[PDB]
Amino acid sequence: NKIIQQIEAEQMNKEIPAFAPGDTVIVQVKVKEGDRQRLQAFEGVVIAKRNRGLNSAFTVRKISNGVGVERTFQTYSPIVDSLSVKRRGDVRKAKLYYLRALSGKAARIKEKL
Amino acid sequence: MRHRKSGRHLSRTSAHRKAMFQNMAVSLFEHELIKTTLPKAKELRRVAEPLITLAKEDSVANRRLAFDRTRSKAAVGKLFNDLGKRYANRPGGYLRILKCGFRAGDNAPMAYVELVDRP
Amino acid sequence: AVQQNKKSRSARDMRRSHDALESNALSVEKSTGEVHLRHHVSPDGFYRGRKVVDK
Amino acid sequence: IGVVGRKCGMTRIFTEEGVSIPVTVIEVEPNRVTQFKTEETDGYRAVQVTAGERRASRVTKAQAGHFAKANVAAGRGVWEFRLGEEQYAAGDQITVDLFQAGQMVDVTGESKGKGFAGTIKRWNFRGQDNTHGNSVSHRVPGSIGQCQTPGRVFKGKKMSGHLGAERVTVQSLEIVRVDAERNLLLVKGAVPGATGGDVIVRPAAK
Amino acid sequence: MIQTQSMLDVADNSGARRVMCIKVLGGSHRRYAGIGDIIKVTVKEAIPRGKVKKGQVMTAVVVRTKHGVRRTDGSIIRFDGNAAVLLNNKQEPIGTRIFGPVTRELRTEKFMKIVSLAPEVL
RNA sequence: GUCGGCUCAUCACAUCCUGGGGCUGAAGCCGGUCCCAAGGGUAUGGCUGUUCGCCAUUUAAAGUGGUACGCGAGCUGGGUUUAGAACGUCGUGAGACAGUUCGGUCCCUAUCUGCCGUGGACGUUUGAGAUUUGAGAGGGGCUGCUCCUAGUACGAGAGGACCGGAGUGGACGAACCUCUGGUGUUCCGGUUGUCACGCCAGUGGCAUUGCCGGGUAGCUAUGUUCGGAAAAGAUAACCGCUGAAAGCAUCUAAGCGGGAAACUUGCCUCAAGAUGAGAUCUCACUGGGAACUUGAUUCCCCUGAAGGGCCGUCGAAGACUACGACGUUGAUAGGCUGGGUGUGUAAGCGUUGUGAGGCGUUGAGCUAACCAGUACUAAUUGCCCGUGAGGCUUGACCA
RNA sequence: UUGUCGGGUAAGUUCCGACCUGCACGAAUGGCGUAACGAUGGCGGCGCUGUCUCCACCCGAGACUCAGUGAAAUUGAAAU
RNA sequence: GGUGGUCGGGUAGAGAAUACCAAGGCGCUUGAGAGAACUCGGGUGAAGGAACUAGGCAAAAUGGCACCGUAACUUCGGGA
RNA sequence: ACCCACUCCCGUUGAAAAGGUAGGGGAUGACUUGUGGAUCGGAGUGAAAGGCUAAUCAAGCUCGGAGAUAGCUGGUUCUCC
RNA sequence: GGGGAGUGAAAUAGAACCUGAAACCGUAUGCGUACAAGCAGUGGGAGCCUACUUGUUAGGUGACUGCGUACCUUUUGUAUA
Ligand SMILES: [Mg+2]
Ligand SMILES: [Mg+2]
Ligand SMILES: [Mg+2]
Ligand SMILES: [Mg+2]
Ligand SMILES: [Mg+2]
Ligand SMILES: [Mg+2]
Ligand SMILES: [Mg+2]
Ligand SMILES: [Mg+2]
Ligand SMILES: [Mg+2]
Ligand SMILES: [Mg+2]
Ligand SMILES: [Mg+2]
Ligand SMILES: [Mg+2]
Ligand SMILES: [Mg+2]
Ligand SMILES: [Mg+2]
Ligand SMILES: [Mg+2]
Ligand SMILES: [Mg+2]
Ligand SMILES: [Mg+2]
Ligand SMILES: [Mg+2]
Ligand SMILES: [Mg+2]
Ligand SMILES: [Mg+2]
Ligand SMILES: [Mg+2]
Ligand SMILES: [Mg+2]
Ligand SMILES: [Mg+2]
Ligand SMILES: [Mg+2]
Ligand SMILES: [Mg+2]
Ligand SMILES: [Mg+2]
Ligand SMILES: [Mg+2]
Ligand SMILES: [Mg+2]
Ligand SMILES: [Mg+2]
Ligand SMILES: [Mg+2]
Ligand SMILES: [Mg+2]
Ligand SMILES: [Mg+2]
Ligand SMILES: [Mg+2]
Ligand SMILES: [Mg+2]
Ligand SMILES: [Mg+2]
Ligand SMILES: [Mg+2]
Ligand SMILES: [Mg+2]
Ligand SMILES: [Mg+2]
Ligand SMILES: [Mg+2]
Ligand SMILES: [Mg+2]
Ligand SMILES: [Mg+2]
Ligand SMILES: [Mg+2]
Ligand SMILES: [Mg+2]
Ligand SMILES: [Mg+2]
Ligand SMILES: [Mg+2]
Ligand SMILES: [Mg+2]
Ligand SMILES: [Mg+2]
Ligand SMILES: [Mg+2]
Ligand SMILES: [Mg+2]
Ligand SMILES: [Mg+2]
Ligand SMILES: [Mg+2]
Ligand SMILES: [Mg+2]
Ligand SMILES: [Mg+2]
Ligand SMILES: [Mg+2]
Ligand SMILES: [Mg+2]
Repeated sequence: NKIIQQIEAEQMNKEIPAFAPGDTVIVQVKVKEGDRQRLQAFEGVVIAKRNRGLNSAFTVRKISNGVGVERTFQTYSPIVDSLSVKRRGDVRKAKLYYLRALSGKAARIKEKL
Repeated sequence: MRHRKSGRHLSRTSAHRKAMFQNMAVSLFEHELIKTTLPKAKELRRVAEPLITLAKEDSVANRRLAFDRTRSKAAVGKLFNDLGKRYANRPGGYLRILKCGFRAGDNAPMAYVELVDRP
Repeated sequence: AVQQNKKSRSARDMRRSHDALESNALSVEKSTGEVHLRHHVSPDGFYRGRKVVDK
Repeated sequence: IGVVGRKCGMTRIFTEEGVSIPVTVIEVEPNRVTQFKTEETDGYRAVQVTAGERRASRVTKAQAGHFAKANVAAGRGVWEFRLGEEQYAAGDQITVDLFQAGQMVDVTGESKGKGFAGTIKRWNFRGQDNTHGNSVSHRVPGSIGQCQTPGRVFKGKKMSGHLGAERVTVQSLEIVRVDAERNLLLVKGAVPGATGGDVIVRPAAK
Repeated sequence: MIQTQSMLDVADNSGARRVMCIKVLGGSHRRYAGIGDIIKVTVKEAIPRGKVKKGQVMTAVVVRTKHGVRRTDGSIIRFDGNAAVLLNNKQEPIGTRIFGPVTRELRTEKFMKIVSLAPEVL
């Protein structure tokens, strides 16, 4: 797994800002709409983070048009063009799966400051 | 399967297994040489050797961590007053498993567990 | 489920052709000349020269 | 002609498009030709290779003489490859350069051993009722034959037994990357066996 | 990952509120329908003056699932529930509006009308 | 031991789909019928104990049979034949109905054959460590839709191809765990009741792991990858070429072809107990004495090789085995050190408050199975088996 | 006879409502209703779920191996 | 397995339920390993949610107190 | 608590000649229960199942008539002509 | 529990004691037996072993080979599954 680690470390050249679960992030997603490349922003709360080096992932939950959406992003995938934190959450947990049962004012994360 | 799994069931619940190996490690620290079955002696390494490693740094938090894992005041005192200082320069391997014969009652493979420096 | 025919004494003893006991690996201490199990502490209490249990 | 590598584990490759290719990394240490088998001597054409290392104490005198004839170091094993009109001399180094990225390969390995397996796992037998009165027969095979005719069980009946730990060949795997500087072979997908297991990579039969 | 007896919300304004899959189409012994697969549904709930009635057997296309859809990078998009859009015999939407987001897997020659009306495409 | 169901099947072909064809009241698309073909495939529900059937909705298709109407020492027990009770009916009655109805104990630790796995023994002619050929066997063999060809051929129009090519699916199967998840009573944390550790604090026991929230490795599908092929040969029906018997005709008599998912291969796995016990490379052993019932004999001493095993540390190998690795000339396991991962800011102290709590130290503390180093602990050059040049006959080289 | 019509379902030999052609209901072997009650029969729904698609992982107890003790039914003989 | 009566502490609790303990009494007269199939008894479970089945069998679920609120029908009590 | 025994599973050479685990019903009554007593073999007792009357019930057990009877089944032993 | 010693005519008459059968279980020796299909014998028959009578012998085993589906009962009829 020293051979594997070195292969993976080659493709982790992307610089990713530090974000924690509970953070509200904006993910710039590369979209190939036939011929026109563009960036579609996926804003939402990071409810889970999976740090496995190249195999890192994070899950962003948003309420879109009254329907909740959860996207699990592959952190080092080229599709994730950029990442930014709008605001930082103050949560006691690594995973925020309990947010799915909540909505509206009950699903508010305190800001970290 | 049990591919790449660690630990021995020893036909016990995990509560009883945890209680027994904490009893055995406490007994080993008191007497410095005990006789038990070879399977128990081999699994006692993974419980009693991290306790001696912890005892090398004497602090309130390490002593409390020792007491949570032993629940014995005498064992905690022996680990930090005698065994922690005795094995300060020893990089692990504080126990020695020596095979004796078999138990008379059930032909169970026996082992001697002794502390390395002096039993 | 049970036999329809009593098993013959030849057939009984043929199944037992795998029942023979094996001998243990026996070693001799050099400090004492004493016989012990290989890789085991000797009945007197010696292993590879030194006394370990001290009786 | 193929190579003998070790399965070094699974990872992924990200293309510029963003596609993630699951790859199995195979470390192919250079293979040493131990003996070239020709028709006029052995009835058939083949090349015998060795790979890796073996400590001198674990090499028998017969094997040591066999290796010294080829003037190669002892390996962890010895393998053969059936050949066409290829010519090899003992001591040659068949490295990972006989493959090129994009080409189909067949990877052969010993699959992971599961031990004694029931019919549900070994042969995908359906389970019986878990409730509704089923007594003690929830995972059991069921019937294994018919009746007085034919009054026996047919040979090859699917039964419980040992599963895995046998030679498996996965066919038509694409080579994703050939890393000759590190003796690495990246093939798309999964190959039989566990990490550290000997695998044989050959050009695809189909 | 919808099968027979699976209940789906209705993503268009055809008048149906709740539908139940009664057949996964397109294959013998086919088990599941994902986002973009067409199913046979029965209308379990409807609004009074809608285009479809309760107890009506129609074709629908799955547009949202809790099982989600996976992209080529290994990512997965999951939705809070399963939704469907009712189709007529020409495989065209019955309603004229689509509620909630859809995914880019619908961007085919068949369901491009659903994508155009969707408030969001993910 | 019965019907039906479940599980698991196996065979036939009088073929349901797929394949190949002849005739058609075959324009095309679709059909009808017959010949060949058994390789693979060949629904899910509602009702009913149902097999069936009807219905709904699919499918390329939802084949027909045999197998104790296959399968209860494999499961079920709805139906059907016990004992209870009831209705209709019959009988004066006890009762009865091949009418109905509510309820109603399904045993067996596998000896042999068989089958699925997995070993031990011996043999293969001196023994041994490796590699191997392949007689033979088994696995696999399904198929949709879309597009191009081409709105071309065909057709008044409507509609709408063959042949060929590309793509993308369903079902089935194998492997795998990078990914998406599940689990993860061996990791972390929260919390209720209670008991204890002298007490506070902090911890531990018990309560389904007390209840939960997460979660490493492993295992795993619902996740990932791959597969069925192409090709060849010999053929089936069928289509022929040449061609007489029979001046013609004629696929046939001589001769030469084409031709299918069937057969033989090709793909995968097993395979020299293939007693017909095969082949290759390499290694080891180069001493005497005596005797009888003289030679492929026996016995005594010396010798004990190559190698194998026992034993130990173990394993992604495993019921036990076996297999694979290592045994100090050592990273085989454990520990240790560092990292990783998970959890989520420990204890203590300080600070704010009346207090619960907050804040700082602090992404802290702890962290399984993972990765990398490291002889600290445990793997003792101990014993046993295995010998001492490998019979005879014939032939060819050779001396 | 799964009578027919209606309802309920995508689809209902069961169910509910009705018709009357009652094979062969019917008035204290009571007729027809009936609140409450029932470990009573039938049918439908919400919730809930490993009942199922389709099973996976985990925890104990057996099974397996070692040491001690030590049955059973059956059995004409077996080179089965 | 069955066997009449008496006593019956603490914390929580309505309680002689239940949990953890006290006074007391025990660890149930084969052990030791291993951690296959399968059986038994449990824990968790993606998506779906009765499609299972003769039948929701089994499981899952519900569950406490105070307060609000509560339908047809009724024998006026109920139903609740 | 106690009495009971509706469901499933287990168990079926059982721990047990009727049980156990998990659920279930009654639980101030036509209740459960101890001690003592009464009723019995064509007899008793029965909120009635032909239920129960010592693991025995469409007529208990035990001994006697009794070696009942058995047109039925099984078996019937040394040798030769 | 044995091995000697001793007692006794005898101890393998030693107290579970006269004799001490068979089933059944062993140890030793001889021969046969790991390419072979079935009521296990019988007919033929090599070799080996033992003993003297030294090969026209006796005993043991028996490679290989022809033939060959127990017995009782009951039956028209039974290897009868
Ligand atoms: Mg491990
Ligand atoms: Mg045990
Ligand atoms: Mg506990
Ligand atoms: Mg394994
Ligand atoms: Mg099933
Ligand atoms: Mg039952
Ligand atoms: Mg039972
Ligand atoms: Mg069961
Ligand atoms: Mg036969
Ligand atoms: Mg035919
Ligand atoms: Mg067929
Ligand atoms: Mg073929
Ligand atoms: Mg049906
Ligand atoms: Mg229904
Ligand atoms: Mg049958
Ligand atoms: Mg049977
Ligand atoms: Mg049974
Ligand atoms: Mg405290
Ligand atoms: Mg306690
Ligand atoms: Mg703080
Ligand atoms: Mg010699
Ligand atoms: Mg009707
Ligand atoms: Mg009616
Ligand atoms: Mg009447
Ligand atoms: Mg009257
Ligand atoms: Mg009445
Ligand atoms: Mg009642
Ligand atoms: Mg035993
Ligand atoms: Mg009582
Ligand atoms: Mg209590
Ligand atoms: Mg689930
Ligand atoms: Mg769920
Ligand atoms: Mg639901
Ligand atoms: Mg149903
Ligand atoms: Mg069904
Ligand atoms: Mg229930
Ligand atoms: Mg429950
Ligand atoms: Mg559960
Ligand atoms: Mg009640
Ligand atoms: Mg009666
Ligand atoms: Mg009685
Ligand atoms: Mg009488
Ligand atoms: Mg008389
Ligand atoms: Mg008589
Ligand atoms: Mg004398
Ligand atoms: Mg006498
Ligand atoms: Mg005597
Ligand atoms: Mg032979
Ligand atoms: Mg035989
Ligand atoms: Mg003769
Ligand atoms: Mg014969
Ligand atoms: Mg007869
Ligand atoms: Mg006859
Ligand atoms: Mg007979
Ligand atoms: Mg027979």
